[PDB]
Amino acid sequence: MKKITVIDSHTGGEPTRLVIDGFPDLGRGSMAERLQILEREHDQWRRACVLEPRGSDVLVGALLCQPQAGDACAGVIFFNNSGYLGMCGHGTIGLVRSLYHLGRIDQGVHRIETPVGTVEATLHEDLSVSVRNVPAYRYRTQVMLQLPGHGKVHGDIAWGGNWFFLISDHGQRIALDNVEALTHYTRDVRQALEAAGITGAEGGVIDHIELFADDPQADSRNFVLCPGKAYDRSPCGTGTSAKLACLAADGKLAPGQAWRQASVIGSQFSAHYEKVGEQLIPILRGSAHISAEATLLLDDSDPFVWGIGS
Amino acid sequence: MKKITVIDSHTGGEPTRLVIDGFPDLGRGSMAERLQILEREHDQWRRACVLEPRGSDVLVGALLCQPQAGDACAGVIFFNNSGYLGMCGHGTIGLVRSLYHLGRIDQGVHRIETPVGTVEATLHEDLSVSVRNVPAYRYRTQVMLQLPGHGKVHGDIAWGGNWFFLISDHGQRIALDNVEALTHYTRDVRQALEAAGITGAEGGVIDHIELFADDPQADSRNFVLCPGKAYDRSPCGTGTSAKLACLAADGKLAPGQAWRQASVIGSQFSAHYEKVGEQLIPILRGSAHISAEATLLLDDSDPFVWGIGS
Ligand SMILES: O=C(O)[C@@H]1C[C@@H](O)CN1
Ligand SMILES: O=C(O)[C@@H]1C[C@@H](O)CN1
Ligand code: NA
Ligand code: NA
Repeated sequence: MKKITVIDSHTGGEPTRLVIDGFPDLGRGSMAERLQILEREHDQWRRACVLEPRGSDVLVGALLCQPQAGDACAGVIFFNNSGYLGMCGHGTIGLVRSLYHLGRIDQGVHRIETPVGTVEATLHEDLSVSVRNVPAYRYRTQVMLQLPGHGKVHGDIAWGGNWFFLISDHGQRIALDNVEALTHYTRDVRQALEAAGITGAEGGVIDHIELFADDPQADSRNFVLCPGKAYDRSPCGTGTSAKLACLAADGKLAPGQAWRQASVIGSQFSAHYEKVGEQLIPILRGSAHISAEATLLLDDSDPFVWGIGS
Repeated sequence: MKKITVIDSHTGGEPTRLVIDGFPDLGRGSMAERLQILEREHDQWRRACVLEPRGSDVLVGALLCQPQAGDACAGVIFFNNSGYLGMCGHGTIGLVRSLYHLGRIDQGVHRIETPVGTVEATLHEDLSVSVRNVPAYRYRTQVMLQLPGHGKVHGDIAWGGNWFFLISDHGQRIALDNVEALTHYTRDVRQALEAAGITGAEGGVIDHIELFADDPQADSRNFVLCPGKAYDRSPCGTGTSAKLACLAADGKLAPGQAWRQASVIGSQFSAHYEKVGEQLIPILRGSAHISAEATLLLDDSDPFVWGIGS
């Protein structure tokens, strides 16, 4: 009956469902203001779009919006199985590659509005996309955490467009064949954070957990638990952004130096940061590929028209 | 680049991806013969169609085929994240509802060829579908199984279009909020069957495990572990077929008597059986709803064009 028109893509294995038509009107405010309206009045639509049966727990959605600023090519709101994101590095790369597929933009530099500020994406001749993210920073370093299964760990708390807890001394094996244990470990970590009342700046909920390890073919490999407990198949743009701020603050990466980040499934991003005054600006480069052109159909007779689950 | 045209639907929450164009030609043999060719020569296409990133571990695929018999409206081969199915009740309901969506059939009686025999589907005025399945039977009864860490259990081995092990005395709580434990439990059951060399007839691999429990609004509620370790969101057509055979053999359900089966997520099928000779014929009725019209796009520059995973 009701139709939602989408372009599905993935960035290093992590899917983006770009909604290009069919969602409710959210007005003409900022992306942040539109997010509030989307969540308050139309959250069932998020659930229809990305939850089973028409989506999956893994899926991240991106609502295409007309931006406020005249020099912006687009605005976007990102969401997942549990709620709403801030920025989304993999999804921005997906958005830009999808706009190109639609013939709406060409190669070159594009400004994209998001609920956490405007980012600048460059669509290259090889169709990869560089994202100049919002500023990233470390809020707290080596925060101690007691994990009943494993004992103490230390993690950094940092902002890369979403809030992250970053751990290196976890002692877990990071590989696709181990995502079940990795998922349980990171869930135990988030539980420990909540118990100890640990947050980011201004009580920011730390809803992403990332583990880092050495890799024979990159600078690092990671595992990232997302807010709704799915893992990120990509190297995580905002998560890697947070990582750059931590490396920089520890004296381990200077402006302009390349950092290659592999994901739990082996996909890679390249990144570096620039300094503009006091601010650290992460720049991520990766590729998205188109997965499908789809029209979701919302049957009013379907008991699960607005999604399965709690 | 390459395109696969599909109709996505779901039956009681269990998704079916009906491929209506784009797969390789499999010749003009029986559905069983075409299955052999699909698997040996083109298994990468199953993977692109149903695995991440373009699919999901939950997804069951159905390749629409031209049938051999002039009185048949269609042939089908069903597949999932691990390999190939025999019959598929939820998928047959999805197929028939999808054919109606495409305007290719109207209400009435339709014969569908599958790798395990021809089934008869009736599309009703309310758009629900009754499936007269292939004959079902119980092979062995109350087979004792030792479960390390759980206890010992007893199960029936029965054929309902696929091979099932059916357990009542498992002591597990069947509900959507417990699928993690239920998945681990049923995985342990399959491991135990393999350890003991327990099979169906002619060494048939028992690749579906189902647990049954009482339900305040149905005759029973089940949890079904499918061959690739995902659970069936639906009451499971072939699994419920096998259940009818066991109930009949135990003197607990007579021909023509209704049996209401609820799934782990609360969706329901009604079923009964008829007798033709020694043969027990399961008849399942349920509804599918269309989820999406999609064109999957297979980019040759995509490293995961043929799917992620082992
Ligand atoms: O690439 C990113 O930034 C996002 C964050 C995750 O929630 C999903 N991937
Ligand atoms: O309904 C059925 O018969 C099938 C069996 C499972 O593999 C998936 N659903
Ligand atoms: Na390395
Ligand atoms: Na009951």
